[PDB]
Amino acid sequence: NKLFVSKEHAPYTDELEEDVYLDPLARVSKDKKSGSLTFNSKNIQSKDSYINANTIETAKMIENMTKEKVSNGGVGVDVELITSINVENDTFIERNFTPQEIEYCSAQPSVQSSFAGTWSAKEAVFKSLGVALKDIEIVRVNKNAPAVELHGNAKKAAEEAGVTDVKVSISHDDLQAVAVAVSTK
Amino acid sequence: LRAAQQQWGNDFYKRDPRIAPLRGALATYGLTIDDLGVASFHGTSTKANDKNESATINEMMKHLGRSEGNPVIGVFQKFLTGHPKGAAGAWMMNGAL
Amino acid sequence: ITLFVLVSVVEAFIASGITDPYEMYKYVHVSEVGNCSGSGMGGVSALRGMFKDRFKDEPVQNDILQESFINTMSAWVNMLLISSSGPIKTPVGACAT
Amino acid sequence: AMAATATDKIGRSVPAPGKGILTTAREHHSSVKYASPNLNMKYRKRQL
Amino acid sequence: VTREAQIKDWVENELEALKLEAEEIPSEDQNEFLLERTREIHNEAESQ
Repeated sequence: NKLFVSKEHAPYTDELEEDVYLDPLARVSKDKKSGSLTFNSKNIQSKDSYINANTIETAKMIENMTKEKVSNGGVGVDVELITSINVENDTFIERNFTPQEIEYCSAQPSVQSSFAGTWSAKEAVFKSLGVALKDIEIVRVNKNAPAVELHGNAKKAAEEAGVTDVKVSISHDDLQAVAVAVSTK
Repeated sequence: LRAAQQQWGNDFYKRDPRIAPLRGALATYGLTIDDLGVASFHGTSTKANDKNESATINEMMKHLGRSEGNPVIGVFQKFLTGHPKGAAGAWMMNGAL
Repeated sequence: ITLFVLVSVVEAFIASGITDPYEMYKYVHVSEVGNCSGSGMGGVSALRGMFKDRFKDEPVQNDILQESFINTMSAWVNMLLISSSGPIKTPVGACAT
Repeated sequence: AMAATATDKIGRSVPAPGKGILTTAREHHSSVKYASPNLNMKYRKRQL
Repeated sequence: VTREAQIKDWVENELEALKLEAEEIPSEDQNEFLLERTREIHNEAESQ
């Protein structure tokens, strides 16, 4: 006879009420002691609520694109809205991605976001060289910086411009994939 | 065109947690929080009401960085009309206009 | 009537797999949970209290009037269960409420 | 320019006014070192 | 799909414009500036 359980307390204390009302990003969390869902002062007007992992990654990527951080080399920036990637489109996936890239992206939690991350990397590299994207392979290891490897006509095109190294950074989330490629001679 | 005007003109702040609904509403016309000159208060002449309402308006203004020295001017129409329950806001809105 | 609502609301939350309504506040702001439910006639037993029982000098709780209001059922829901600061738009639409 | 409604919180006093309408001023202030271009009508007009 | 191509371009342009703006920001304050402005571009891309 307890389907209905009246709340004794709001999820906030009287002291936090106004703070909760005034922060649109305030969320409850499990209180370790009570086990109940409450607002904790640490999650009210907290930077972590607003500045997420994708924001931190993307800001770092374009911080490593400022003239003082790195200059004297081809810089390519690509963004892909992940909704643009049809992972069922076997034609587009087989044409533009290597079996290693397809295996890596398929194994990730969001396949679509990972493919968008890889497509954005390939297109950012192509823009950095300045000359199908299967020629440009992105080798991705978990919590490690991705590596660029030029195989077919992309390798020849890089040799023409005297490109020694190509490095790429990738951020991707539920909305967009951003890739910054720096090609150095 | 209307959707673009809605995105940039009317609804630019709806997805922006750094813009309060109150601030966005005024910023649509190029007004700031300092341009809210008058607050028509519910102002019912009850102990609880008039304090809570003042505290609420005051907290809204503080949170949105209303300039020190720029209080909203309170209007309390019910001194004259009394409290007509459901019509209360409508008389206040007419006053406001 | 308020007891029918309180039961229906908890049961609707159970049918949504939400057994603690405060779980909503892991996902949304307290401003973002609304109640738009209504009634055609509201707390008609409370109306009887104030129009008939009071006239016959029968014992009637001093705050009977508040329990009559069509929006009081939603207030109790918020006060007992939900604790939102979201919209509250109580329609009255007779048979189409 | 704006109209909003707001309930309050857990309680036992139907007549008691509350502070829920304070939510109309809600604004996240963790990161406010720089002005948002979104608040600048010239920026918005350029985008349009 | 045509509009999504335009939004992708809009984000590329805003990131390029943001990099140029960030070059004129002193190096210690550049992190906070890019965090605020990057989160804002994300909001505007989602809205679009």
